[PDB]
Amino acid sequence: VVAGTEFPISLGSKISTVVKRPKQKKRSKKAKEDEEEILVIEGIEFDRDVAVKFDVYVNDVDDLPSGPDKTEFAGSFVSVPHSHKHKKKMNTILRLGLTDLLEEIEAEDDDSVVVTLVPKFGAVKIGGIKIEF
Ligand SMILES: [Ca+2]
Repeated sequence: VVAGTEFPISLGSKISTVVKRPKQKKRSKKAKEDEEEILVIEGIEFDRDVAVKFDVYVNDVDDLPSGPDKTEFAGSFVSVPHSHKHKKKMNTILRLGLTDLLEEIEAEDDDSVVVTLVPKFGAVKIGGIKIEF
């Protein structure tokens, strides 16, 4: 488990972190219900000649971390190795839709969720994680 203020981090192993839902959800959990709630993984940085892949999962913040795995796949970041005429590195972002996922895991009443990042290959830095509309 990693605190939100621990980012930026090097994703050398599987990590999880508690991510707050958007502020409007605090007063009314159905605020902005016809808009997609989006998980944003910011400041993804790596050398372009290194293949990168990490997978993203979400679980209910109230689950026991010492208990069985209840994580739900949300998406993946993939980069294929390449060269670039004036950049050694790429600095990018990943956005994943959460609205259906939160309904499926039955966490739509919660104010935060747990986001797990699972590195598969490649050295990569993660700048930050947030949820917004
Ligand atoms: Ca819950």
